[PDB]
Amino acid sequence: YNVVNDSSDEVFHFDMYEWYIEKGWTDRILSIDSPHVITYLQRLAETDFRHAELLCRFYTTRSRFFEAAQVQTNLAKSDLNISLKDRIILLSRAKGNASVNTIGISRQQQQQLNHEASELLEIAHIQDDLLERLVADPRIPEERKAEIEEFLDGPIRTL
Amino acid sequence: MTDLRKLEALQALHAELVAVRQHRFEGLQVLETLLEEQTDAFKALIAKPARDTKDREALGKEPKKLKIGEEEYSLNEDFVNDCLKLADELDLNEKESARILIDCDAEGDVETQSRPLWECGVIRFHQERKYLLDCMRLILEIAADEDIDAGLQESFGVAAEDKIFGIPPPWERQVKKFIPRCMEAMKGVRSMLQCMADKANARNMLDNQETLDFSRLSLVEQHECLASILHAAVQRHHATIADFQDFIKILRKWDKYDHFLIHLIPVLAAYITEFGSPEGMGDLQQARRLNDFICSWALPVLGAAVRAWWIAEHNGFYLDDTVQDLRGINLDEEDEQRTKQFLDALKEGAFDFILSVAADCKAQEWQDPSQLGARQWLQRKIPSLPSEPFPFSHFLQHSLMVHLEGFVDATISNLPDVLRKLRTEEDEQRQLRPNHEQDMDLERFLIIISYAYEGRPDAAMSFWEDPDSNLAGFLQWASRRASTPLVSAFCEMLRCLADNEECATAAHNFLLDEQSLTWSQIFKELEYFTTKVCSEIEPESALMLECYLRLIAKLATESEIARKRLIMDEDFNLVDTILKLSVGVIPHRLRACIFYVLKALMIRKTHEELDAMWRWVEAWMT
Amino acid sequence: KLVINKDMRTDLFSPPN
Repeated sequence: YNVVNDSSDEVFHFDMYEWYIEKGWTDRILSIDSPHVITYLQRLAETDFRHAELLCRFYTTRSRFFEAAQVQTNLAKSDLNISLKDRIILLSRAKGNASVNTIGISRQQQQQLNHEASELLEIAHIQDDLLERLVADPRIPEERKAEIEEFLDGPIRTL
Repeated sequence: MTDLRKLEALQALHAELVAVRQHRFEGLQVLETLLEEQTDAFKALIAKPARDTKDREALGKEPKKLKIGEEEYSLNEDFVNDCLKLADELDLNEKESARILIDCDAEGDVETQSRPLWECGVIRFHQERKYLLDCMRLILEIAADEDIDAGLQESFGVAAEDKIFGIPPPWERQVKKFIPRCMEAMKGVRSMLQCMADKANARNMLDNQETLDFSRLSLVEQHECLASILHAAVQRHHATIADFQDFIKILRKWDKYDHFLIHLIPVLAAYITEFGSPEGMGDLQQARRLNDFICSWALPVLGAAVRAWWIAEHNGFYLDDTVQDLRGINLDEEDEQRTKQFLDALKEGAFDFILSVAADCKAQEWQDPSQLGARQWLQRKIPSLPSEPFPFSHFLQHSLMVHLEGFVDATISNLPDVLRKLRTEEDEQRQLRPNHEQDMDLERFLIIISYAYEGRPDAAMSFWEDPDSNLAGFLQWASRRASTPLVSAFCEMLRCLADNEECATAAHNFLLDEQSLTWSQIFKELEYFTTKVCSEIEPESALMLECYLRLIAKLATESEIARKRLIMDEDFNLVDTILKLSVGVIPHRLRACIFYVLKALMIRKTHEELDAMWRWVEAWMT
Repeated sequence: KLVINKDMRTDLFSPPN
């Protein structure tokens, strides 16, 4: 592992960040002082959920809660393939992270994000309560249930 | 700014807490916004990720581009060398260590301090723990402030339960408790400080001397903050017996006397108060086991003091037989056992250690020359501090004085017969062998009482409000016929119990007749010594004279009735006696005390007093 | 923003196509 960390090959270190992510070694990746890994995540954060989650962990441990709430909220409003329940977790985290002070950011900007995440989380829970009840309902034909699961187990719908 | 880093976030947060503490509520809306952004910080007090090999080998393999979170940075042969150096000195992860160094380049503090880049990382790392821990003390301190709005006082209270102690609020709700994390947290500070001296001493045996001194200061401050946080948490009845046993074992395994022991003293005091005294876990059965458990020690004075405090605090149960159950238990045997244990603790030097700690706590760089040699004529056998620059705080001193006054009240209201028998034993010992110096237990105890009651008139008034209480009873009983040391200790106590004018007037009215000490005997002894010197003198007589002069000066500076009476009293004529004593062959201390007494008497005077003073001066100088 | 429109929906109790 010395030979690994003693390298200056950049495509290599990118390939190793991806490999650590694959194997699940949050142990070793979260323990890198470097910003090089943060910058690498900032480009692909809004591309994949698993990468965004890593980026948000780096922000939170650095008391940058508002920036994580921003990543999580945009991810919940996006058209990436994300389940409704995963979008409930993202909003719930963003709601908490925007409710606490982050230095350098105005109280107004925090509250406006904490409010957008609170409303979207309220709608998401309604949608989750619906989807669950509809799937379990004995009086609903199977043919329709599959159709319900397609349109409700994804991005959050209007009221 | 708005996008502040971890360091700037804690530094700004600290300023806000000081505002609310200094009666400035202009940042209420801004304060709540910070606690939510640093929620993950308050959860873990102090935790450094272990040095991993995955980052060590990867950092040096491709030191070209670094990705931390969302931003990206470029590593060069110069910066990469600082990461490995910082990680080795502090044993910190390469990823976390790199982030610290990156924060310095952005803020650009290398020019503000003109130091190597790798050294700044050590300071920046210590600053985080300082504010991260120091800010917690302000939260609990403000949550207990009674001079603020009740609503705001409760906001910081519930917040600390969840942010610091990890306890959710009442309106909601695998995890580890706070104490076990705090104990392990303080442990890391000790191991880190120990390894620091070993490595530092090796290379020393440079431009980093001041940095090492600042790091040691930050470490001791963080340890004091952790101790205060632990004390506050224990004050909320959030402990158990396992933590108490662990703390007792850690104390038994104590090696050297330093500031850490003085910081932990109040922790054990609060532990005994919550468990030993009937003001907490009032399980009488549980207290019996702890008594035998407390009653191996690498320092006997510590065990003696602990046993004395435990006995003093636990003797409050056996006062009456109506508030608790005391059936099928003998009293005389337990009383004799506690008495012999307290006597053994005294012989081992419990009060001596307490007095040495109290003295070392208020160690001041400079002292007023009007009180030189006061309370410094005993036989101190306890080793002193190494004199390193580790100044104490104010809240710690306040808590120490409060605990000492509480212990004094308990010992006075629970063990009067013990003090009586000790005084009689000392008297008979001094009588059967005057050539030898008996023990100074009572004098040391009175000096500790004086140190406890200093600059606190709210507590000193208790000795004058109720003249029929136990406090006034002991005050009047300690004024009977005794030796020079006891009289000097009582005079010093009276002098220190005159922080204001009301207490000074009360002491004046209580000293004069309305047997206990009276001004008549004082002036008689003064005239006797004057005639003896003018027709040798022992240290005890000089000490008594100096104590009398200091007491008179204090009463004249604090009280007005005494200043107006003694100045023109025909039966005393203190001025003539002090002048006849000063014109004699005596050391300079007595002359200085007489001059200070004259100054105090002449602090507020009129034309007639000025004329009389000038007449006396001319008559005695011509 | 809510807008009720009972007019044209999709029969929740009939399959598609």
